[PDB]
Amino acid sequence: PNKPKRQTNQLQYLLRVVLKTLWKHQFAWPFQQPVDAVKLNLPDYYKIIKTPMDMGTIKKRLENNYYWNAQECIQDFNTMFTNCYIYNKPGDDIVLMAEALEKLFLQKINELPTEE
Ligand SMILES: COc1cc(C)cc2c(=O)cc[nH]c12
Repeated sequence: PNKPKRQTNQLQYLLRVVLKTLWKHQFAWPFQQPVDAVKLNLPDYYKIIKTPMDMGTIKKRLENNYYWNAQECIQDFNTMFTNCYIYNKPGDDIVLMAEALEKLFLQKINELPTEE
């Protein structure tokens, strides 16, 4: 008894607060922009990494209403941190960074709205 909508307020939140909150983070630098796997010297990054994901690509999918619901934006956020876990063994600064961005991103989603 309900037609699916593009859940824009959670996605809004994920864009407005989360995205920007992450974006601005001490640890957001490799996520704001997409890693040049040549730049950080990552010969197997686009090899190992499932789908190298950045707050940029994510801010894209959010503000371009590509996301149908926040959880995809979240899973891209999770993806973002998980690629960092995928490549960099858990305990690497970038994972640790992602890990601090997780508790920050997930901070927001811990407070993620529900559509009226
Ligand atoms: C963009 O996030 C990163 C990914 C990888 C694979 C390595 C590093 C790194 O060696 C230092 C900072 N960030 C990294």
